[PDB]
Amino acid sequence: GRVIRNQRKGRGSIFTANTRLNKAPAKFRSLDYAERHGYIRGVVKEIIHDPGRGAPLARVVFNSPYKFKKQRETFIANEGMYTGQFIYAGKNAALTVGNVLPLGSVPEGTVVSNVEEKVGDRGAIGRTSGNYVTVVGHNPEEGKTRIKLPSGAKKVVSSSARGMIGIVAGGGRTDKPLLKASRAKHKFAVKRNSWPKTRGVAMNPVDHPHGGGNHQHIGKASTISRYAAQGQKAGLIAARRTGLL
RNA sequence: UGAAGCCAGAGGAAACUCUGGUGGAGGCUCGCAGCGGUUCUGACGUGCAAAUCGAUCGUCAAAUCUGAGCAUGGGGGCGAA
RNA sequence: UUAAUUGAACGUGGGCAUUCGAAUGUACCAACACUAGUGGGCCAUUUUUGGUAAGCAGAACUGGCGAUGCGGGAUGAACCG
RNA sequence: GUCCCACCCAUACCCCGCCCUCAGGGUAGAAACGAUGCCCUGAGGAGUAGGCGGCCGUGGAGGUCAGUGACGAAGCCUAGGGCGUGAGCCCGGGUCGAACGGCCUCUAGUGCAGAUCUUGGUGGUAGUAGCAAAUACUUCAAUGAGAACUUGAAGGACCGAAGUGGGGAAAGGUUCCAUGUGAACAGCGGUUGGACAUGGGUUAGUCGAUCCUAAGCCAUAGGGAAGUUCCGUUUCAAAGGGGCAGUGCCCCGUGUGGCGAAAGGGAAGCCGGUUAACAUUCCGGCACCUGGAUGUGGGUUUUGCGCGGCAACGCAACUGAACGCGGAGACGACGGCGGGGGCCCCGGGCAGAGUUCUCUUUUCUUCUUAACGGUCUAUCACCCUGAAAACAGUUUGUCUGGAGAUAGGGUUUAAUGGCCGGAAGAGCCCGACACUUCUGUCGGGUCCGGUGCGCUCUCGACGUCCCUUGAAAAUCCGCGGGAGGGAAUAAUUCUCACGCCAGGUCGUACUCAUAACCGCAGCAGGUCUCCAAGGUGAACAGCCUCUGGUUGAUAGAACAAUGUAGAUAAGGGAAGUCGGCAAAAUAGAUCCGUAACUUCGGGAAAAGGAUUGGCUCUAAGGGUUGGACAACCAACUUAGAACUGGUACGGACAGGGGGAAUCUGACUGUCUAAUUAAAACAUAGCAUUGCGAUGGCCAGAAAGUGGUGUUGACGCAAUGUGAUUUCUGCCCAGUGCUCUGAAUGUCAAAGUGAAGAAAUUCAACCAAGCGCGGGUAAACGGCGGGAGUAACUAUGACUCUCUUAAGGUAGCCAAAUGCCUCGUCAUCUAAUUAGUGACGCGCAUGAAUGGAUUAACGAGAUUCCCACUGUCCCUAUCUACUAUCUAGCGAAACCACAGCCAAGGGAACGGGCUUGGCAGAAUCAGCGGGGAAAGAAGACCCUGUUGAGCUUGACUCUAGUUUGACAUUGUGAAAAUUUUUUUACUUAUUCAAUUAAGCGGGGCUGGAUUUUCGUCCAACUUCUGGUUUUAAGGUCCUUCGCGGGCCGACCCGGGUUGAAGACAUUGUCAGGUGGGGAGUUUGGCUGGGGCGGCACAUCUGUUAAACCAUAACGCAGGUGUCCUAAGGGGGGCUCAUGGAGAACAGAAAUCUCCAGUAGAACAAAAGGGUAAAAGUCCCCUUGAUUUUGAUUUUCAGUGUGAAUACAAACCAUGAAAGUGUGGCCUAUCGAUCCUUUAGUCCCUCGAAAUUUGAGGCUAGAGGUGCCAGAAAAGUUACCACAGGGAUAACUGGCUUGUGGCGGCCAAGCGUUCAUAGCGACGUCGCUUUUUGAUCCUUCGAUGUCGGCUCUUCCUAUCAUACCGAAGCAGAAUUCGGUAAGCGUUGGAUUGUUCACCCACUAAUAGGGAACGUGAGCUGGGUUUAGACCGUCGUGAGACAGGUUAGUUUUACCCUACUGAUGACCUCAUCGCAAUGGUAAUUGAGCUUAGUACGAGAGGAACCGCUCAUUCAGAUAAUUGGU
Ligand SMILES: C[C@@H]1C[C@@H]([C@H](O)CC2CC(=O)NC(=O)C2)C(=O)[C@@H](C)C1
Ligand SMILES: [Mg+2]
Ligand SMILES: [Mg+2]
Ligand SMILES: [Mg+2]
Ligand SMILES: [Mg+2]
Ligand SMILES: [Mg+2]
Ligand SMILES: [Mg+2]
Ligand SMILES: [Mg+2]
Ligand SMILES: [Mg+2]
Ligand SMILES: [Mg+2]
Ligand SMILES: [Mg+2]
Ligand SMILES: [Mg+2]
Ligand SMILES: [Mg+2]
Ligand SMILES: [Mg+2]
Ligand SMILES: [Mg+2]
Ligand SMILES: [Mg+2]
Ligand SMILES: [Mg+2]
Ligand SMILES: [Mg+2]
Ligand SMILES: [Mg+2]
Ligand SMILES: [Mg+2]
Ligand SMILES: [Mg+2]
Ligand SMILES: [Mg+2]
Ligand SMILES: [Mg+2]
Ligand SMILES: [Mg+2]
Ligand SMILES: [Mg+2]
Ligand SMILES: [Mg+2]
Ligand SMILES: [Mg+2]
Ligand SMILES: [Mg+2]
Ligand SMILES: [Mg+2]
Ligand SMILES: [Mg+2]
Ligand SMILES: [Mg+2]
Ligand SMILES: [Mg+2]
Ligand SMILES: [Mg+2]
Ligand SMILES: [Mg+2]
Ligand SMILES: [Mg+2]
Ligand SMILES: [Mg+2]
Ligand SMILES: [Mg+2]
Ligand SMILES: [Mg+2]
Ligand SMILES: [Mg+2]
Ligand SMILES: [Mg+2]
Ligand SMILES: [Mg+2]
Ligand SMILES: [Mg+2]
Ligand SMILES: [Mg+2]
Ligand SMILES: [Mg+2]
Ligand SMILES: [Mg+2]
Ligand SMILES: [Mg+2]
Ligand SMILES: [Mg+2]
Ligand SMILES: [Mg+2]
Ligand SMILES: [Mg+2]
Ligand SMILES: [Mg+2]
Ligand SMILES: [Mg+2]
Ligand SMILES: [Mg+2]
Ligand SMILES: [Mg+2]
Ligand SMILES: [Mg+2]
Ligand SMILES: [Mg+2]
Ligand SMILES: [Mg+2]
Ligand SMILES: [Mg+2]
Ligand SMILES: [Mg+2]
Ligand SMILES: [Mg+2]
Ligand SMILES: [Mg+2]
Ligand SMILES: [Mg+2]
Ligand SMILES: [Mg+2]
Ligand SMILES: [Mg+2]
Ligand SMILES: [Mg+2]
Ligand SMILES: [Mg+2]
Ligand SMILES: [Mg+2]
Ligand SMILES: [Mg+2]
Ligand SMILES: [Mg+2]
Ligand SMILES: [Mg+2]
Ligand SMILES: [Mg+2]
Ligand SMILES: [Mg+2]
Ligand SMILES: [Mg+2]
Ligand SMILES: [Mg+2]
Ligand SMILES: [Mg+2]
Ligand SMILES: [Mg+2]
Ligand SMILES: [Mg+2]
Ligand SMILES: [Mg+2]
Ligand SMILES: [Mg+2]
Ligand SMILES: [Mg+2]
Ligand SMILES: [Mg+2]
Ligand SMILES: [Mg+2]
Ligand SMILES: [Mg+2]
Ligand SMILES: [Mg+2]
Ligand SMILES: [Mg+2]
Ligand SMILES: [Mg+2]
Ligand SMILES: [Mg+2]
Ligand SMILES: [Mg+2]
Ligand SMILES: [Mg+2]
Ligand SMILES: [Mg+2]
Ligand SMILES: [Mg+2]
Ligand SMILES: [Mg+2]
Ligand SMILES: [Mg+2]
Ligand SMILES: [Mg+2]
Ligand SMILES: [Mg+2]
Repeated sequence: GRVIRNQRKGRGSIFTANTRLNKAPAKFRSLDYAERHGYIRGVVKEIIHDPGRGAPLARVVFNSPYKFKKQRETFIANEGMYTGQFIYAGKNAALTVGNVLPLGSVPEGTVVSNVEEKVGDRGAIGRTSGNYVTVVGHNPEEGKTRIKLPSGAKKVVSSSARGMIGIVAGGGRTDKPLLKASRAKHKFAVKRNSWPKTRGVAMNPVDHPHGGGNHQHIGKASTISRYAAQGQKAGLIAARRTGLL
């Protein structure tokens, strides 16, 4: 046969992300002396919409402690933030919504967002609309914190990893039906070229593992081994189980 | 054609319910150009034309149409298939 | 080989002559080398198998057409001369 | 039928002549000869494939002819001649002008009729097809040889502003303009031209490019790659940019390139005039921007950098360094509203033109004001006073207001607004005179209002939509900051006015299309955009007109058929047809009325009605200024009423047919460009799967490489189903996926141990995988039989049994899924294989391979009803353009030669042959029977040791991935020098962050800590949308300076900071996985192939026709084994059976006698053979051994298998003769290579020797059953090539089982009676309208069903004519004879042939003509490609299973036919008639007659009239149509 559709996606050139309207990426400011021992204060100048994301962004302005300049930086806004709010980031920052604190200085049971797996990786976990990370417990003997991820998985990260108190803004987005092929089309038009999807079972054998036959059907099981050879993975890859839950 | 929102009046004990306006929403509707190409299985079929012409027809505020610049190159691309 | 110079096989020396042991013909002496084309066949008298039968399918002997004209069967690849 | 005479003629026979071939003789003291000759004799003569011999011809080479030739070589033409059997040679005549030939050898690119041969040229067709879309031209004159398509004037028309107009972008390139023109081109002409020839033509500081960046591309640093080069665009880089006087000295630095838009961003030009061709470009006037210099005036300043206002802010200036902050550039779509420019519209006035029988103070035209410099206003908004409920202000739209509204007073962004300048001096319009041209002069004027849901552009404030929020950069400006500098006698802002200089380079013409672009072209196609008048009208709808532009497309004459386009038709109204295909009908606006169903939104324009013109009126709906008023303006909309008319009025144009249902998809949307627009795809909704970044999915040869990702589970990635409602059942055995392994199995390389001299071997251990075990079906998928049973019968709630992983649950159904099947019942109709509603043991329905139901929607499929109609009964008529004739111009396909038939034979359907019929020049218009007409080396089928696409558990591999080992790979500790395990370290390696900014240790400050002095933690910043920078100061020096050092700001270590860490990673091997990918294969025979079978290696009998040989998918069978005896020898005996007899005992037990030719046995099929044996029992043995030869059968006299007779050993047996080299004989089986064994006291390892190891020679075994021996799965309905009529599917040909039809006999039936009418059991035929059988023709194609239309033929006669017979009284009916003259229907269902009904009828007979008839139609079916379902398959896919959508080409050629002319015999009129054609048909009323006949019922016919059905010819008084 020929190269199937999911194989062509890795080359790009029509499958790359559309990012003309996307300005500077959403991430914390680089860890520095001010945040490691103390705190620094910033002002939420304005809350903006970032195409293809679904959660609003907030541009916060800080003061450079060395150069007499204002460092612009785009965070991910939480439910409650507003323009003119003062944002405090550091070890000694107060525990309020929108403040950026190390996870080791935050009590168990809290709710944080934009958690970083590694110290300095400026934001990795809990960044979509209604998602958040819960601090399960501490372990100060070696400086490690046990968190719970939006997927329901527990994980242990460094107690020096940062995070923003609260819940990401825009929650409940996926609770409204799109109702229209347009609404799906406009949703993906600013993200990438992945809509619509033709069904593989409706293709020809040259095009897909499912194609062909005098009836539209899958000849073999839709469950595909974990180590299939890059062109066989056209189903439920490495399914521990199938069927209705 | 007439969705939210808004104005006035009426009925009821209340819950609330009616009437007349205003408003101008919708991958709404008739329909011209554009776009397409259902039927006549019409014309032509050494044609005007290596796919056109006539009537009839589908859509017509949008998943509509479109120019230029750019990208994807052959067991490769691209495909609402 | 035999009981055996008894046999078996092959011979020397003699005898039988061209009537040398039926007819007819010899208008086919024998051997060798190298090589071509061919390796779809078909028809008929007689015999004969399968089949209801076939201008059907398959065999035996012989003769023909293929490769072949000529006179006859008006006409015809095979019939008659 | 037979007999007898004579005669005719074949290439045969006889004689003779001649040619050639073959054979046999003669020919030298040569007077003797192309001796390769001559003379004599005899016989013979066909020929494809093929073989051989001799000769002829062509281009060249050597020799020779003392060769020919300008007094004419070669070539060419020549119904002139000679020679040869022939290929050929020679000569004469004509043309021509320079070379050529014979003979002997040598040599070769050496001989053409074909190859759908190649190249070039030329025909018939043929003066033929044709030059027919876009409404259309006519008169006069000039030019000219010539005028329909040149020009001027006049008339008539068209485009009708989304144009046939005026400009451009792309593209083209001189097509632009003038002058001239022979040919060619402009498919007719041409004086004309986008043609040809010669010249000319494009002027920019202001337009565009140039500048910026976007998507993206390419350098640099680096890293890969054998390399061409790939990645990389800010990285793991010592990257750059400015100041002061070719160098010196300073300051900053986070970061350091280019290309990429003539539509994006952007400094700045307008008006008038001017050329044959340019204009925002030239000329005149009047401006603007940028850059650089620099003067005057003005402004500021003698305590140095302006004043005014409460404020919003203002003014002509009014310092401002580094650094920083902000704005502009800079942004979506849509809606109504308001302002402005332009256009349109309505008045009045000044001028001009048109009309003027009459009328119209009338109809039409001009009445203009640019950039730029000011000045005065224009929405929002903001400021001051003040403080609101009785809430107020306020928009078309409901927003604002104690966060300050109303009100009053102000500030300000915004001009395409008014006024002034520009500027009337311009332009324009009139009138009067100049003039030879130069085109000259003069005068007057160039005005004032209104209206609007008007159109277009633009601006502004609001509003709506988004899980959609709708570019960036160059560049410019403002502010914060306060560096430096700056006068009191002159400096200074050169953000004020004026003054000075300069603005480089390239493009610039023209078309922008029914003739300048692309399509082979001057092609009805395609190609981006701006401006957009009047009327009607809702309207850039259609129709007509103005400005502007065309009048270009071969023309003239007639008006035949058939056409194409436009139409109309009486009565009926789908009866036509597969089907209402096509057409008709409805249609605007206002008022009324509107159902089921429903997701409550719709359906809905449901359905269905009424009105509509003109004229005269009336009323309502406003604005402005002055206090329920008065006066002056305004243009549209609505409503009411009289009158009126041939009751007509959306009068043209424009403009929905509707309803009741079924199947299917929810809807909007999309695709097979050029046969399928769909039920297919998509979609929202639902569900499942993977993944927490050292990750998931994917790319790359590799990479310090990349996409998702400027991403982080409400995300990305992979799938299935397909809105809503209601549900989504059971099964984990099979195949997949997944999880754990404690586990015992299998188990690679490396490593370990043992043996050995070593190579090497062996053993243990042994990762992943497999195996084992669990889960998983919204994973792939699957979801049963048999029997009995209820008080009529029937059925089976119930029971029994086999069996599965589970046995189909809820639902649904002859459904797009049901064969039987046209299922059964009901409804629909007169009639229904159609539709609908039910039923259900459902071949083969069924639940996200989704089940059921669904409102709305559908160029989807289907049925019915109403309306409507030429679909039809049944045709007719009209118009335009063709066809037709003419002038001009002028092809192509096709073509062996050609063109009359009947029959015969023939390769089985002839134009040619044979026998007949016949047959008379040359033609024109039609036509579609034939030329098995043309188009294409059949696309169906088969063959090929020909492919390709796709699939998979085919064979062989492979990228990738997983696991193990070794290297990278280092340093310690702990237990059990080194083993395995754990643990620790950083420097290798890896990852991340950052402008490498603050790390580790200590000190200082504080508190609880034991207060051990000596322990742990902190150490500036948290009511607010402000600011933070170019250090203040302390101390020491100093030129006494915002000068210099240290501190301010603790010391030390130079590890930038974290994570991971000898594990990842990387390199090399090894095991697994791996249709993701690659290569290849997928036997043969065969009454076509596939399925079936094995007739593929072999044996017996028969076919087989008396030696042997001999075929078929002929007949009846067999083999792939079995046996230490069932082999070998010897001896004794006789078997199967029958009779008779003996206790249990009998039909069968064992014993005895007699008879018993084999009727038994001999392993196994059958056939031979055998009796003191070849059978049976007993005794002894291994001849079933060794050595090679000869022979036989199949046969090539090869192999294999098998067999025969000897010879030489060693044996066995017997007293011996003898016999024994497997089985009584005919079947019982296997090469090369490789491996292994036995033997060879053997040979070799090639520098020498020994021992292992290896290789040799002779003989076996391991096996090829496709058996003389390849290692091998499918599908193609997406398909391809070489071929085949060696071979199927359709016609024809032979045959006739089968189908159909007809005879003979006579058992019976018929009241009795074989034969009125039938006729069983038998039996003989005929036809080719059924289907078979066969495979002769056609595979470089004969268009393959039916229907429609039309002609003709047959008889085996349904009706009609005339007759015979009857179980014929009449009537009706049945059988038969002549006879094919003449008829044999309209419909429902089905594509149907057929069938089955309704109805009429004299009757509703059967057939043929290539299953008549596709250059006659249609395309319903069949019969490609799309799609759905059921069953089957793991899958790709298959299905004479069911559905839906799917391009039907060419006549002008010859003949045939239909008509029409026509030469010759002088012209003409009037006639004859050979021959050819021939045409009529049937029924009903009255009378006969209620009569004959007959017991009633019933019930005729002949004659004679009167009409009507079908058919035929003609006609236009009447009616109807046109
Ligand atoms: C089947 C097995 C193998 C066979 C033999 O090795 C086959 C060879 C044949 C030869 O021609 N070359 C081929 O490549 C393989 C042998 O004879 C059999 C007994 C046993
Ligand atoms: Mg498909
Ligand atoms: Mg595949
Ligand atoms: Mg399909
Ligand atoms: Mg349209
Ligand atoms: Mg069309
Ligand atoms: Mg057509
Ligand atoms: Mg034609
Ligand atoms: Mg575009
Ligand atoms: Mg041979
Ligand atoms: Mg032959
Ligand atoms: Mg002969
Ligand atoms: Mg002789
Ligand atoms: Mg001559
Ligand atoms: Mg000369
Ligand atoms: Mg040659
Ligand atoms: Mg030649
Ligand atoms: Mg030739
Ligand atoms: Mg030829
Ligand atoms: Mg003509
Ligand atoms: Mg034409
Ligand atoms: Mg327009
Ligand atoms: Mg234009
Ligand atoms: Mg010109
Ligand atoms: Mg011409
Ligand atoms: Mg001419
Ligand atoms: Mg590069
Ligand atoms: Mg550039
Ligand atoms: Mg540009
Ligand atoms: Mg011009
Ligand atoms: Mg000028
Ligand atoms: Mg001042
Ligand atoms: Mg901006
Ligand atoms: Mg823009
Ligand atoms: Mg002015
Ligand atoms: Mg200007
Ligand atoms: Mg202005
Ligand atoms: Mg517009
Ligand atoms: Mg120009
Ligand atoms: Mg121009
Ligand atoms: Mg131009
Ligand atoms: Mg134009
Ligand atoms: Mg062209
Ligand atoms: Mg071309
Ligand atoms: Mg109007
Ligand atoms: Mg109009
Ligand atoms: Mg024309
Ligand atoms: Mg009919
Ligand atoms: Mg198509
Ligand atoms: Mg179509
Ligand atoms: Mg679908
Ligand atoms: Mg091993
Ligand atoms: Mg294991
Ligand atoms: Mg199913
Ligand atoms: Mg004939
Ligand atoms: Mg012929
Ligand atoms: Mg002849
Ligand atoms: Mg003849
Ligand atoms: Mg014909
Ligand atoms: Mg014709
Ligand atoms: Mg043909
Ligand atoms: Mg062929
Ligand atoms: Mg073969
Ligand atoms: Mg192949
Ligand atoms: Mg395999
Ligand atoms: Mg750092
Ligand atoms: Mg393959
Ligand atoms: Mg075969
Ligand atoms: Mg055979
Ligand atoms: Mg014999
Ligand atoms: Mg014996
Ligand atoms: Mg032999
Ligand atoms: Mg012996
Ligand atoms: Mg024996
Ligand atoms: Mg062997
Ligand atoms: Mg063989
Ligand atoms: Mg095929
Ligand atoms: Mg097939
Ligand atoms: Mg057949
Ligand atoms: Mg018969
Ligand atoms: Mg045949
Ligand atoms: Mg044949
Ligand atoms: Mg054929
Ligand atoms: Mg042919
Ligand atoms: Mg034909
Ligand atoms: Mg007869
Ligand atoms: Mg027939
Ligand atoms: Mg025909
Ligand atoms: Mg099909
Ligand atoms: Mg299946
Ligand atoms: Mg089929
Ligand atoms: Mg006659
Ligand atoms: Mg008539
Ligand atoms: Mg009349």
